[PDB]
Amino acid sequence: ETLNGGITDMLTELANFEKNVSQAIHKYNAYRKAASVIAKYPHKIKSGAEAKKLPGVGTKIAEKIDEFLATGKLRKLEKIRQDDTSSSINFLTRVSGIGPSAARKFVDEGIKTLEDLRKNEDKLNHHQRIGLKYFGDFEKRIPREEMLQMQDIVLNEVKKVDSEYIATVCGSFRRGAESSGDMDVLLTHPSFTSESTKQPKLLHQVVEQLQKVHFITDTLSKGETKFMGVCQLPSKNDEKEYPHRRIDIRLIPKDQYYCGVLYFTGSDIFNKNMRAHALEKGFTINEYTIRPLGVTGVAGEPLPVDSEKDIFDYIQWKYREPKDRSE
DNA sequence: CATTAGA
DNA sequence: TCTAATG
Ligand code: NA
Ligand code: NA
Repeated sequence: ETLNGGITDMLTELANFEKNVSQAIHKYNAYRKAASVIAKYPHKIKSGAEAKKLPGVGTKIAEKIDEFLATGKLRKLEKIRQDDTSSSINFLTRVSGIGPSAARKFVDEGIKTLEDLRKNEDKLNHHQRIGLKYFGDFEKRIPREEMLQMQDIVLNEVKKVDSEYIATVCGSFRRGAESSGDMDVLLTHPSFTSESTKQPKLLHQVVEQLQKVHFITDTLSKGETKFMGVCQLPSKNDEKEYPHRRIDIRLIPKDQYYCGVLYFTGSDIFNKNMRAHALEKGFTINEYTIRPLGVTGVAGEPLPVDSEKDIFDYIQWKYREPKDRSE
């Protein structure tokens, strides 16, 4: 956690560079299992060989550990951190819609900068176009203060369209967070569940509403279950407009909401830990269900859930308010 | 790990 | 169809 720091950090830098700049899934994959284990290791690694005794660590990485331990740096690291090509990939990548694949390509073509991106708006697809358009705003954190505003709006219309609609804003905003990155809304409806062959309009109806009134201003992607877009708060009485924020809505079979809701609310840890608990408690928990465990090794049988409570109950835990779903 | 664009 | 990018 801190005794192993630089090492895992150096090691993570390396991985990340392979995967992105190079097309080396493997090396990239090496660095991480490595960085995975060395971080688990309970003692101050004092040398290559020491590390080396580890699983997944070999000569490659050891050698790296020495140099790093020896001098507070790394050449390959100083070299990469320096390299424009590689620098470029890292950056181009920030653009929502641009991954590494594209980033490489853009680069090979000579698109390095934000501006170059503009001059060639044409090479970019719709997504990347919006991404490039809202680049600044995309990078800005969302104030809970605004979070509250947005949430207020979406609930309102939802209800308006159909009253049988259940929506929840999941994420850290759900967990009390002072700010959020983007907004996640989970949605379901009673008439849509595990079997009942869809009702795509169900999603659509609401997207429509939202735009109707001008909350949604762009659409990154719309499918019959998951809409991915851009939203914005009504720029009040002039002098101050809101930044364009990312928003995602997802339709869910009413019969899988809470787990899902459980799950998205997190935190990543609270999940795992809770998840790890249900195991002893004779169960299994995933993004959509909760199955009583059978002895034969495994087992099915989706238990019926009507609230976050049904879940907690099942594993005989304490209902944890989201506030404290911190871990 | 699942969904959507795209070509 | 496959392959990319988001979550
Ligand atoms: Na080894
Ligand atoms: Na990106």
